[PDB]
Amino acid sequence: HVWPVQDAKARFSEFLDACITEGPQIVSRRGAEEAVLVPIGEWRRLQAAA
Amino acid sequence: MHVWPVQDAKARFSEFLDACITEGPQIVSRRGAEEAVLVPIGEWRRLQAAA
Repeated sequence: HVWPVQDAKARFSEFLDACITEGPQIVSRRGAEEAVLVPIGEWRRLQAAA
Repeated sequence: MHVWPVQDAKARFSEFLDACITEGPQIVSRRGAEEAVLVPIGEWRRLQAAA
């Protein structure tokens, strides 16, 4: 579930489907986490739960 | 919370990621419907801890 930047770009459609079918997918740059793609409903729900 | 169609987030991935970090969560759409959001990782971790 951690994708190097170049992999998240080259396989972006797979990265987005994995987000929706498996859960949040992290993007890393040179092995350091940078961002995470979160399904939109889950994002909204987390904001309400926080 | 700018919205990027899937093909545009892919083609301009570096810009999409940069906007996430410099401006905040960026939405990705398919078929003109919001599907997911790219969130700075630190913001996500703090959200997780608070929920």
